[PDB]
Amino acid sequence: HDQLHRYLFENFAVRGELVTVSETLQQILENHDYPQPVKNVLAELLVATSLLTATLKFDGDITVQLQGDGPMNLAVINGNNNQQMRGVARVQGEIPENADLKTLVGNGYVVITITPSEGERYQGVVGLEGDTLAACLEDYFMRSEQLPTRLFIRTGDVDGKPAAGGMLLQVMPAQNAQQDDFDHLATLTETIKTEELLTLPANEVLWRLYHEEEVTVYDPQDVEFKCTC
Amino acid sequence: HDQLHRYLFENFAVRGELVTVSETLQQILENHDYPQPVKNVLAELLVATSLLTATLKFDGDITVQLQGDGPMNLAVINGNNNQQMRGVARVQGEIPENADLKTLVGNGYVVITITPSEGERYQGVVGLEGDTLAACLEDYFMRSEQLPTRLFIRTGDVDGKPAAGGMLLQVMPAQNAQQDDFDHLATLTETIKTEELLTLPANEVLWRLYHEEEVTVYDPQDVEFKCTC
Ligand SMILES: [Zn+2]
Ligand SMILES: [Zn+2]
Repeated sequence: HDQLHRYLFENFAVRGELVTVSETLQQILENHDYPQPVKNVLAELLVATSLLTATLKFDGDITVQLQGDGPMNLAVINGNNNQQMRGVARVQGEIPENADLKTLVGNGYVVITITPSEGERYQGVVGLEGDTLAACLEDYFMRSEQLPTRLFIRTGDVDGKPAAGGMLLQVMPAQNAQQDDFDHLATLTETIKTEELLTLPANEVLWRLYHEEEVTVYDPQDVEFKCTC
Repeated sequence: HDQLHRYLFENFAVRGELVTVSETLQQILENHDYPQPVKNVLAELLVATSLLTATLKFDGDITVQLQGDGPMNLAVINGNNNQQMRGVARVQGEIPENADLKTLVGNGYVVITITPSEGERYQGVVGLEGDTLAACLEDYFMRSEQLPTRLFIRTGDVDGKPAAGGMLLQVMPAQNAQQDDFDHLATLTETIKTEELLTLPANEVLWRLYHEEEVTVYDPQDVEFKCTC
């Protein structure tokens, strides 16, 4: 059906997504004569990328790429915020029949590149260590994103043709947070002078800036030098 | 004073942090004979890293590094979740008197490496394009983190000695979100069978999994192939 559905669990403050991408998948695999395991990896990257593309806050494109020292040294899917997808895989050898994700890629990484329509490019990387792509990607999110995130990816055949789908769950940012408010806190915070920040006690810096707002302060943490003597 | 303070704006659901890091800064600059602009860059990276280290959800360390083709080809600060900091800068030439961030580093990048005590390493990168480090880092966050984030960094001298400080604002993850709940949604979501996901209509997949929860569904998005014919 090739559609991605967005939904919100009102009571848990968690968003979810579901995508089945299979007419798109066929156009991506079409006339490349990819062996089977390669076909599956791409079907999986396709779902992953489509699910991530939907979480984008700004217009731009995202690429989720696998590269390594294995028979399949490259697999990539690139998608934009309009859900237009494309990709390829490069093979250079020994693809065993029941290739593993680790077997296909070998020693490698999962590289995610986010290019905003406006601004500049960002790229993030984690070693490929999970057994599954969904698992590798959750490793990436766990280290790079505060909001807990889960990915579920399925692939198989339907009507003898390739088909795949997947779902995502991500904690939402607090309801309370208004955009104009956050911006106000920031503008306010920027009125801090170097001298005030560097010479006055912490509490005073805080009431001088935020006495109008309700603020809970926690126990401070000593910052110290990491010695080698 | 070398302490980092955490606080929460109860009504806006935004967390904030404030750090002054100046006895630590002296131990980092001590006996390296760094020119002035280099001293400042490191004071700035020190505050940035200390502010980020506090946002860590798990134990581990974080490094914020600048590398480029300028007189100061390398500057790094590494900190752990216990706020122990360390670092260096490598100079290889022409540091003009009033060196720019762009002047010092030249053409380069901001590289952030997050190494969990347990798991594996993650690294993210953006080109160095902002005029200030705080600005470069906000570029990084804008592309890699859903939760809006702002950084304020100040450096100067106090008692003739080097001193620096900074503050952070970050939207919090929704209050509603319980950990055990998110986990329940996930376990539930994982009971989806490939065949159900790939053969059944989207709505049915959703009520079969989530009929007990209150769920708002939004208009689907067509996923399509990006053509070149
Ligand atoms: Zn020492
Ligand atoms: Zn075409």
